[PDB]
Amino acid sequence: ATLPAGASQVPTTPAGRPMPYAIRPMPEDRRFGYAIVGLGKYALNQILPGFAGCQHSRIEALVSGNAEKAKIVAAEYGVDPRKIYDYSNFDKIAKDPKIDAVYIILPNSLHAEFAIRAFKAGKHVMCEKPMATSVADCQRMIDAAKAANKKLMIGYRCHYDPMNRAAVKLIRENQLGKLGMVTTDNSDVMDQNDPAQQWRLRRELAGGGSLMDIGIYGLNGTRYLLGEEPIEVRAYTYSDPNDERFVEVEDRIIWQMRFRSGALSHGASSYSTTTTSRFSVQGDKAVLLMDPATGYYQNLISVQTPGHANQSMMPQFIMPANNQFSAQLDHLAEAVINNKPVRSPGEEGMQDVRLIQAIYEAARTGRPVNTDWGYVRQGGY
Amino acid sequence: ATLPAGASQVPTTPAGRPMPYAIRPMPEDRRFGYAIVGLGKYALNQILPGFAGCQHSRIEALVSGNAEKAKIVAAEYGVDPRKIYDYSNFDKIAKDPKIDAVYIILPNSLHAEFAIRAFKAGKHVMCEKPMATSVADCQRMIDAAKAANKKLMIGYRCHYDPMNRAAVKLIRENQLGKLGMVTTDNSDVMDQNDPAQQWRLRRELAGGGSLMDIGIYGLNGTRYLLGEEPIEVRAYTYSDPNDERFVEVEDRIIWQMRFRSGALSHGASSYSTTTTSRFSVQGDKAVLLMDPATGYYQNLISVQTPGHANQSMMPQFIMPANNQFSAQLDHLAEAVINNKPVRSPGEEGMQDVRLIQAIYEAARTGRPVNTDWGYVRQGGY
Amino acid sequence: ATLPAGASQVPTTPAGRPMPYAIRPMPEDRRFGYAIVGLGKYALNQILPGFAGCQHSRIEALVSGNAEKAKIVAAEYGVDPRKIYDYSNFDKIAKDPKIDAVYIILPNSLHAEFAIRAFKAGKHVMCEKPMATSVADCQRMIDAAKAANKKLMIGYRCHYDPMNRAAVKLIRENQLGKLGMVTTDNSDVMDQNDPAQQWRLRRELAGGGSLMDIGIYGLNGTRYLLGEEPIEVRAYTYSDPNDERFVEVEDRIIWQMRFRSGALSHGASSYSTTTTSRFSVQGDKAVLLMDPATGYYQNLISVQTPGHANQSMMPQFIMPANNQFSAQLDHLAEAVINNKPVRSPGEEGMQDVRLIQAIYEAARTGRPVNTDWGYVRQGGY
Amino acid sequence: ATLPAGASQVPTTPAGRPMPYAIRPMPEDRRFGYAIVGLGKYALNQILPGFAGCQHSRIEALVSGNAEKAKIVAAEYGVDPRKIYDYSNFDKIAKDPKIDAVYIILPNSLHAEFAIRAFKAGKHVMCEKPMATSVADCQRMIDAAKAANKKLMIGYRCHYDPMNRAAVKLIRENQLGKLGMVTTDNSDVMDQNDPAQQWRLRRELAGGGSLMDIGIYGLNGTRYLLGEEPIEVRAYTYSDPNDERFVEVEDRIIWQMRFRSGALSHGASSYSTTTTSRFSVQGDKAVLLMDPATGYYQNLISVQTPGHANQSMMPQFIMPANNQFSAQLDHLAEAVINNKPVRSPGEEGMQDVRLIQAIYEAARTGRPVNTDWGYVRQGGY
Ligand SMILES: NC(=O)C1=CN([C@@H]2O[C@H](COP(=O)(O)OP(=O)(O)OC[C@H]3O[C@@H](n4cnc5c(N)ncnc54)[C@H](OP(=O)(O)O)[C@@H]3O)[C@@H](O)[C@H]2O)C=CC1
Ligand SMILES: NC(=O)C1=CN([C@@H]2O[C@H](COP(=O)(O)OP(=O)(O)OC[C@H]3O[C@@H](n4cnc5c(N)ncnc54)[C@H](OP(=O)(O)O)[C@@H]3O)[C@@H](O)[C@H]2O)C=CC1
Ligand SMILES: NC(=O)C1=CN([C@@H]2O[C@H](COP(=O)(O)OP(=O)(O)OC[C@H]3O[C@@H](n4cnc5c(N)ncnc54)[C@H](OP(=O)(O)O)[C@@H]3O)[C@@H](O)[C@H]2O)C=CC1
Ligand SMILES: NC(=O)C1=CN([C@@H]2O[C@H](COP(=O)(O)OP(=O)(O)OC[C@H]3O[C@@H](n4cnc5c(N)ncnc54)[C@H](OP(=O)(O)O)[C@@H]3O)[C@@H](O)[C@H]2O)C=CC1
Repeated sequence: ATLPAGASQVPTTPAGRPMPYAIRPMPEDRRFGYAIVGLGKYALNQILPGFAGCQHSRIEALVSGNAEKAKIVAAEYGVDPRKIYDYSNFDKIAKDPKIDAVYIILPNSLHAEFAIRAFKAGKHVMCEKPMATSVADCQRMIDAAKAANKKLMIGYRCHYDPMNRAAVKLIRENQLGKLGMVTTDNSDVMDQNDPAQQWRLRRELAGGGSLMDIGIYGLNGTRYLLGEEPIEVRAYTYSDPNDERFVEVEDRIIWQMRFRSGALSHGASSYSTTTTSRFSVQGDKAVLLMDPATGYYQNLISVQTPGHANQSMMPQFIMPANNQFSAQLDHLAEAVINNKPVRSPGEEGMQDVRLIQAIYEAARTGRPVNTDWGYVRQGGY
Repeated sequence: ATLPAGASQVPTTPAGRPMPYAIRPMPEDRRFGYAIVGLGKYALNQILPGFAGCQHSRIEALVSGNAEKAKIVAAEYGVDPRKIYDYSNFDKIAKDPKIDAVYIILPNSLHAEFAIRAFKAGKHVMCEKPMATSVADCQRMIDAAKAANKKLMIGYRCHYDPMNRAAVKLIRENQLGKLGMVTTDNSDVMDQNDPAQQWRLRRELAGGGSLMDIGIYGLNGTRYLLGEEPIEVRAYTYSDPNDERFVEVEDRIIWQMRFRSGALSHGASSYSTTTTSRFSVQGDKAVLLMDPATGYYQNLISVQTPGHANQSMMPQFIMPANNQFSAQLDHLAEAVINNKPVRSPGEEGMQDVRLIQAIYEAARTGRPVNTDWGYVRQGGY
Repeated sequence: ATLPAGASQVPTTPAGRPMPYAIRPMPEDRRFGYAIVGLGKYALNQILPGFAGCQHSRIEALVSGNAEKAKIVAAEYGVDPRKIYDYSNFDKIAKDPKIDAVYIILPNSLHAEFAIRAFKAGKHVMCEKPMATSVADCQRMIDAAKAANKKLMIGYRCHYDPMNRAAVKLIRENQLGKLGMVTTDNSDVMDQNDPAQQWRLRRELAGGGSLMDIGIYGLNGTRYLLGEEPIEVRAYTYSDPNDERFVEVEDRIIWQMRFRSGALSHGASSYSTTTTSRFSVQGDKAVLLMDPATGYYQNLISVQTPGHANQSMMPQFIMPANNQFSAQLDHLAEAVINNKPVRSPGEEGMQDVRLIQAIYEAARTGRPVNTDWGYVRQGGY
Repeated sequence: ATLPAGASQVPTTPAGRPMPYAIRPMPEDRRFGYAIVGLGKYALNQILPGFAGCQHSRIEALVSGNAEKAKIVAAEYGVDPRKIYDYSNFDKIAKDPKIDAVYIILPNSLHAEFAIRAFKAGKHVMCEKPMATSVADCQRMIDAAKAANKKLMIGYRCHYDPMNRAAVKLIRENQLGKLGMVTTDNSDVMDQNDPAQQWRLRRELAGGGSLMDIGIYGLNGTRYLLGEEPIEVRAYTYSDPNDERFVEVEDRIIWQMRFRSGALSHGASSYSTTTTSRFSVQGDKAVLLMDPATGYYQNLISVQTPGHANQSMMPQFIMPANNQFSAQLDHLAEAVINNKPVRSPGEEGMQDVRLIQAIYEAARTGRPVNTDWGYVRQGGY
């Protein structure tokens, strides 16, 4: 009959109106300052552009071994040129109190050194996966963090991704029933002309082939989806001997794991076949399919039963949670500010590395390897 | 047999490496400065966060009627507090030479005044859809732009969206065959408690109901998908008389159009039913389905023939084109810098408004309205 | 620990075992005998092969005007050659008591005559859609059925299709909320070289173009999905004047309807664009998409809300309901045997024909046509 | 302008018309007579109803150990009661010349005996998967067939399924590129109250657990998709020791295979988790997903690349190929009549059984088993 009060009270003249409804995550502050270490592929395509969507984090400094590249990137991102560092003068960030944390986006073998160096500079450390190339180095990093009284977070972006968290939630709410089979597959074609992949062919830098680089998503994913750790592992690997890419590292590897609950998993990683990021969890009541499972964008999950497929993915007009990149960045910031623990700490990063080494041993010996070593996931999956 | 040269030449020591491969759009500059006018729902959720992904644009100033809100937003976005303006002091932006363009994100009826005022201040104008609430006002805005020797762009985000451009491309490449039927549906539930919707219930501010607000996507979309203009239009509208939201404006309206080619279209808009953004184009060789068609995120297109459904949407790891928000922003910047014309100019915005008025007349009279007035789309669809 | 009793009691020697679990509809009898009238496209591809899946029906006789064709078909289907009739000797089926019903699969204009003739022969009549080409003929058929004390069923296969019934169920269970918008589209390319389509180009035989043939699915579907009848109708039609197929009948037609509940619908039919069978129902809580909506096989339904798409279609190993063809056939049989009414009676067939005529009038005059004539759907939708 | 000749020549009077266009497979004859052996779950739900869609086959006789059940089924299917046999009088089918072949749908361990007995009765044999429970028995069956000069076909329904054949075709046309990874998963929850599953828990009757029953789809499928045989196999199995269903047979088993081409595969079968029939083939150009892969109905295939998913499944109005059941039945008939070889012969059935035994050995020993024994697939995959 008549218009509502709020509609009728709007002026036809230019006037100030209130704060609008948020249908997306809005910015708060830029109180946490980061120093980005290693201006490569992941850093420039994903990390550096992910800072804009953060609610509490900011890019404070850059550490790079390419001066011209660093000067360009600093200009692109509004960083002070006086805040550009190199690998030799790296330790001088300890004098800057505006740098709260350090994000190491270097190649695998150089992770430990710079983490440790950052801990000695009194900084918090966000380190990329995989943690280190050895179990001892993972331990060294943890010890150094403890000694410095700083936080160590591993860059497991899937622990902050909405679709992956949705999947975990429904599994935890018993929608699939009793879990018995998990299947993962993660692959992408290795290109040696790409500079980011050049160190990945080198065993001394990478620390392993496809399992270390992308098989780890299927490995870490299996653990968080099941909410448990494997007690036994078995594996096989093969790479074509005439392929020049696989001289030092593995192309394809298949691993099987047994969990205390009775659950089994079979997974694989590949450097020679196209884009695959597919996870499947089988329960007695339903089956969950994640394809794409661990993408940067467009992840989709589906719960299937006979005659039904219930799918979820991000909405078309709203953004109910923030993206995995911005959320990961803000997570360390929030844990530091609020004095809470980190969801992806160094012990979690150490566990994957230890399991990878066990998988590599099982593939090498051809025997099963016991991995029942009592790792307990702090704060849940 | 042996490793490739580039893999073997990588040092095991920390070293500078080259510029990495881009798999996403990287920043270039921030050479084009914008003044954002109207700090509301669209501005705060979509526009302001879309600036980060631009390659040439930057937020230079803010114009708002809410000072406290403006001070908060400026702080969030790094804007100088000295660059915050209000509606009375709006014309003083002419003194600032760092402000290149003005983006008007005000309610429909206030679009013309501020556009004209910005043209008198020597600025380029990006104006939101729908252009104005009258055809004469659209004309006034165009005249003012011409007189100022400035560019006028209407905020049709779908003209810069990758999935929508993909759809146009395949239609143009004859994948559906000879086109004969188009079906569009755009709807969302109108909430009067939301402040952004309060002016939308008012005829004096909005200039029409659902067709003006969301039916325009289906209308503009039909034209770009077909690549032609309608010569005849017919319509019907209904709103429940006891619903307090539809006292001044229309809830539901259905319109049918005829094109010179022989093609027909049937479409509708609704303020009382949930999220629908679905377009369908029927040809004699294939049928194209766009659902979601005009979302902010997650658009998906599908080409169907018997036994087949070929789908496209954005990739999971790469971002081959930029998003619709950032691209729209950068478009005006690029046209100004490179001296090229704008893809969504004022004449295009004027055409939709003229067609909407014709549709409203046809619904009011119950007779068909001839719309064969010789509009030619400059630069294509 | 030990095996269960039933597993342990199975002999290792060849032995008779029980009746197995049905995961599909099993045969019961062949107690209802049908005479198939008109050995054409629908009859030979869909109807005649659909008898095998019936639980109570059988093909008893064939009536055809092509003797050679009839002799071949009878041999294919195991029908007695003595039970083959022609159009002149049609009435002699009254002497056969093994023929319970007659299924008329003739062209539209010949429906009434043969229905009436079958009623005079004391048979039940299953007649194909559309019922007749006139409202009076529909009435004549109904009167004749009443007088004979026989059942009249119209061949609306979608009233016996599992996916279509599933859709109705969820709408009725309030899963979409309050309904406001329905969109239907039914099309297929008309080929004049096909003999089944040759009578469809003739107005005297077909009784109308695309609306009569395939637009009726969208019309009947709208009514059953909404669970109500339209009180007002509006329409437009166009066919290209140089196209030789559309000299007597319509190619494309778009119709809009208003329901007493407030709901609106917009739909269309086409003879010149490819395979489209798409229905969409918009509510305030959710949106239902049926694509394919009225196929012979592979129908799929989807309930969408932001971030979700819940789909249903037939299961991969089980068949919980019978197919639409067999179920339709068995329906008339079951109503006769159990003395219950038919779900798709002649009054329902008469209603569609009356609405089609109203739609044709509205398209011809260009004015809205009131269709509030008090039709009540007996036994529900 | 004017109507076409064929449309204009149609009479308005009842007249005979030609043979219509087939959009589905029509019947030809019933020249091949089958004797169905074992009236159980598969026979009654899939096989017996699949005869109706055959173009050359017919059910001639029934062999069963349950007389009451056999009498009911014969009546349902129109079989002469004089043609009902039991296991003792089985050999008396040699006197009937109307019985051309025998279809053995008995439990696994009883397959060889009845096949051999049918070969001595001068009949062709269609035998169900898995061929036998031993390699020697498979060999005995082959020898017996050779000696009788009769054909032996194994019931691999997926070799006659349209979606599975479509998948093979595109792989063969190089749409995925160079193949490197195959992943299969086949599972369904084992119910001991179902009589069909009671012999499946018994090792003496079944010959193995899940791999023998459903893992074989993933095993046979991998071979036909790759178009090659494995030279090496590795496996692991686990069943919960307190579960009463898995006392004699395996619940879950995971197997990995290596092919001469370099390709790898990882697959699994399960008796304790719900309906899964998912195959994935990874190439360097694209990835193929089959889900459902080996269903009775509704199989769907999808070719994925970044930003694209091209799907295929059966059409909504046409049926371009016959179903897997009817086609399998007609295949043996056609090979006999036309003197061509069978696509799924005994050597193919023997190969799967030999590979299964090798997989069981590898799981038992925990060592890899060489399977490079020179099997050549006759007539292709
Ligand atoms: N979480 C995830 O999703 C992803 C994680 N990553 C992880 O991030 C890390 C970096 O990967 P990515 O971005 O592909 O690598 P890039 O090779 O593209 O970048 C590594 C950068 O580290 C620096 N660098 C320093 N010393 C060396 C050296 N000896 N050899 C090579 N580079 C050196 C260089 O920076 P500069 O030239 O500026 O000195 C180089 O650009 C890895 O640990 C990887 O596993 C990668 C992709 C995704
Ligand atoms: N292209 C697209 O996808 C979309 C376009 N839009 C278009 O953007 C425009 C703004 O929409 P939306 O963001 O929802 O509107 P909001 O109502 O949320 O924002 C409008 C803003 O304009 C200012 N305003 C000035 N005078 C008035 C007045 N008299 N009444 C109301 N507001 C006033 C206020 O800014 P302040 O308080 O700072 O002074 C207010 O916040 C519309 O033209 C709309 O059609 C909207 C959504 C999407
Ligand atoms: N419910 C549904 O899904 C469908 C329903 N139909 C309905 O079924 C009916 C038949 O359609 P369809 O199978 O395509 O038609 P066809 O033209 O293929 O078959 C009609 C048959 O009717 C007989 N016939 C008798 N007199 C005439 C005449 N003067 N002109 C033409 N045919 C004549 C012929 O049989 P004979 O040669 O043996 O004498 C002819 O084969 C129509 O009412 C149609 O609307 C059609 C398709 C689907
Ligand atoms: N290709 C495929 O898709 C499928 C193949 N199968 C294969 O078909 C076969 C039968 O499976 P299924 O239909 O589930 O089995 P069922 O147990 O349902 O049927 C087996 C039948 O064999 C006869 N039988 C004779 N002796 C015995 C005995 N000692 N124990 C049990 N049954 C006996 C019985 O017939 P009666 O009572 O009449 O004497 C019984 O009904 C198996 O080889 C299976 O692997 C099964 C499903 C699918």
